[PDB]
Amino acid sequence: PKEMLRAQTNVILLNVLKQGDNYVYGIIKQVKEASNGEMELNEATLYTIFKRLEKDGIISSYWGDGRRKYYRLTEIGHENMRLAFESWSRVDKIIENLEANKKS
Amino acid sequence: PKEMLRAQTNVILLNVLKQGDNYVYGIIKQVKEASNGEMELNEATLYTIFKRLEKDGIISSYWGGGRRKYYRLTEIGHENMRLAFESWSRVDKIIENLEANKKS
Ligand SMILES: COc1cccc2c1C(=O)c1c(O)c3c(c(O)c1C2=O)C[C@@](O)(C(C)=O)C[C@@H]3O[C@H]1C[C@H](N)[C@H](O)[C@H](C)O1
Repeated sequence: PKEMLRAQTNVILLNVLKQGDNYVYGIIKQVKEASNGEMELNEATLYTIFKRLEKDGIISSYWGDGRRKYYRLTEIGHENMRLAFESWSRVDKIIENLEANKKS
Repeated sequence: PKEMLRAQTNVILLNVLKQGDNYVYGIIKQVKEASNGEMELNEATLYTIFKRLEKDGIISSYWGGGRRKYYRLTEIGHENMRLAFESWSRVDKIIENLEANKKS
């Protein structure tokens, strides 16, 4: 489900930045390690995805020394991630009740 | 965030059918109870989603002391749920390794 890799990739990316600001080569690098080599994200997509988020104010960009472009999570970024994790937590619960309410 | 509520609703409906075949009013009830009244789905929304899923072969329908239309998860349905649940566990792990690679 190609809309789902979109989300999965977005989730992982968001988590990398919540760790701390980072640049694309560093981001692809960290992800490939944490996935023990199974996931190589492509620049075009990271550059592609990163445009949407800054467009929506979830992340912002800044140049740091040696000079590479760095990306950081904004507050609306931190907030929207919190709402995401919490809503999805309620979903976990709804589903768990369904399973439990099943056995009864 | 309406792209995420739609995604969440699809998970729940799919997980209801994974519990067992059911009709629309039956589904709304089970969801209302598992969410202690927080997620009250209306008919129209389920018909909308079920039309898409049936078109994509994820679910099918058949007739069941009153006559009800029942919906069922197809064989392809279960398989996508396994691939989905699995791809999503892989993501969880990746994120733990990112956090692990952080401290380490
Ligand atoms: C931090 O959580 C998130 C934060 C932002 C976006 C997301 C998620 C998220 O957790 C998430 C998912 O867990 C799943 C999906 C998803 O899109 C997201 C996000 O977008 C896709 C999925 O909806 C399917 C089958 O289509 C199910 C899958 O849930 C997993 C875990 C569920 N609790 C449940 O067990 C389900 C069966 O598989």
